[PDB]
Amino acid sequence: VERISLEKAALEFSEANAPHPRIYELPVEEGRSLLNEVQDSPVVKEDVDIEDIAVDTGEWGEINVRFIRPLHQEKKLPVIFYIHGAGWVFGNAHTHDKLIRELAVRTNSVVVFSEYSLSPEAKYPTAIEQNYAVLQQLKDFANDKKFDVNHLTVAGDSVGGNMATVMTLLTKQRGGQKIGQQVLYYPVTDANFDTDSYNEFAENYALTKEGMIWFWDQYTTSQEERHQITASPLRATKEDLADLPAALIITGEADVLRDEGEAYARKLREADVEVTQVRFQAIIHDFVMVNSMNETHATRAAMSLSTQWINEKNRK
Amino acid sequence: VERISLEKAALEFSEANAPHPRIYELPVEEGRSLLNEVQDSPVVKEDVDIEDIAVDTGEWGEINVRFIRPLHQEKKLPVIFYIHGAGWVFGNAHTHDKLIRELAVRTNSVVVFSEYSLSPEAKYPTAIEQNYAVLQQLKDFANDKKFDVNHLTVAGDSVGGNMATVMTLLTKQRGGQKIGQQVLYYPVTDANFDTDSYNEFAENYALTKEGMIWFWDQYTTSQEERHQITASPLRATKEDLADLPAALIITGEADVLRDEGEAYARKLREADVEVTQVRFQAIIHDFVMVNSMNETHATRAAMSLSTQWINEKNR
Repeated sequence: VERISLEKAALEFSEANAPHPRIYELPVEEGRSLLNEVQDSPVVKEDVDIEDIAVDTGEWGEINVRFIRPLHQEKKLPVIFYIHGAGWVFGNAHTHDKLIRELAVRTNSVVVFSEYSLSPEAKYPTAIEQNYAVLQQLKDFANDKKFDVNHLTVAGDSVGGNMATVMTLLTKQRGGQKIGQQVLYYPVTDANFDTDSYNEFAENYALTKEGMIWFWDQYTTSQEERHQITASPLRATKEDLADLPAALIITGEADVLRDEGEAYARKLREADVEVTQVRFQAIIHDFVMVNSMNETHATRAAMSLSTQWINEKNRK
Repeated sequence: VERISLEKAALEFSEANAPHPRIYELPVEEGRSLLNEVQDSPVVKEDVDIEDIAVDTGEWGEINVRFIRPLHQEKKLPVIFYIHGAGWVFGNAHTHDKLIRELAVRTNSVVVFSEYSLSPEAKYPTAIEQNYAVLQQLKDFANDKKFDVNHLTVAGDSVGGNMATVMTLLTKQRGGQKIGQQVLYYPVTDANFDTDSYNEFAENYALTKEGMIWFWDQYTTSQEERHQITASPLRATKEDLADLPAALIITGEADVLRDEGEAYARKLREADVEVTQVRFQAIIHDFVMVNSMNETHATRAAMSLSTQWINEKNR
């Protein structure tokens, strides 16, 4: 029961995820249902136009891609390619609904939300190849979905932050659709479970060290995989990271992933990438996604900073 | 020579302040001139209308208070009472010119800037009593200076953030002019020099543990005074802190004062005060004030977050 200072909704969400069996101790089908039920909880939602489109990723099959648009926009908007978190095992358009609607409206952008194949049914690198392939097709939707592919932000939370920063790496390496900038909400950057934040916040803050070990076990078959920079971008060299797009990296104080996210920000800064890195106090993992944490000072400030930072980038 | 990852301009500012004699080893007159010269360095400043008004604080004497207004504005604007940092010993309208012009123009506010008596010529609690007395005369200037006291933010950097929050303790204790919100940039909150941030960043990050000990020594050297909540607001109890105005507290990573800023945020939170606490990576002390740090990612994001937070509170 001894916690560091937390906002009330973060304490409450930490207590509601203390009991066993925990999400990661359930059969995956019950895990997915449980998070859908958490994200059934009441929240003020921005009103938007939604279209679901089947996209062909070539070798990695067909996935649903959801297009979010703010109401009554007559001009071509900037585009955010958004990659959802929840461990590679959970998540869909419903679990991240409030968050992508707020992004869409406050940045006056089209949000392209890829429903990539979840682990463990699909293994690394399916999801990152599926995401990179719908990125290379944004140009073919731009006209019909009234967005400008030249004003392209990639964004993600947790494992989506992981895969969003990895889209910039694949994009530089293979010469894909130019990404202007990247927004990473408490990303996964490394398969190391022994950072200072990983030990301090191991238990009692909803997401656990054991939770993260299990997610990664669902994600990879092996370990010569977790060393690859498209799995663990924290392992990239200064040369790998050179010329990558401008980054906004948001961490929570009470988060096992805090230190690897802050570590990654430093590597990008040391490779001369423009980096804005900001740690919100008294907040846990998943704080911009979870409906019940929507009115936290951390969620309000992180949403204001991220939308202002994206708006500034798009003004150009 | 070994430092954590810093933004280029923060590393440059840290290197420029490495030699002896330090600003705090100079006679105070020379330190004041040196910081004036640092803040002559080039910066694009927002355009404003400026009036300097001699205000009488009674017991603590007459000080200059600078009134800053955005151009071409006819309506009653909200007001920010801005208390400047630089250790109680340095600083003036010029050393903080870019920051207060940015705050005025981006919030479309009148900024009221008190040139309170500096230490060690003046001792605690003269500066806090002068600032409190100016807060109570805002109503007297509202009509001529076309602002609305009902939309009143108090803000300050470093010892200014110290004194801004103390403005909220005093206004509560004394029932003075109501303050809606407080913005604290990397505030001083306590006279303990052994926090982990005080020890990690003691040297090589421009502001030193040595410099902060010297600033405190110019202000008051009584342990009893340093322990009053009007000096070290971090010593405030839950009951002292209850019903205080909503707080934005901004810290930099590579700052001796980071830990006490972040601990003050916690105590407000525990008093059920509405607190937004945010730490910027790879930046030093004084990052929203110093002209050469103006284009830092930390400064741009801190000014965008603080200005929007103020606008959202006044709506």
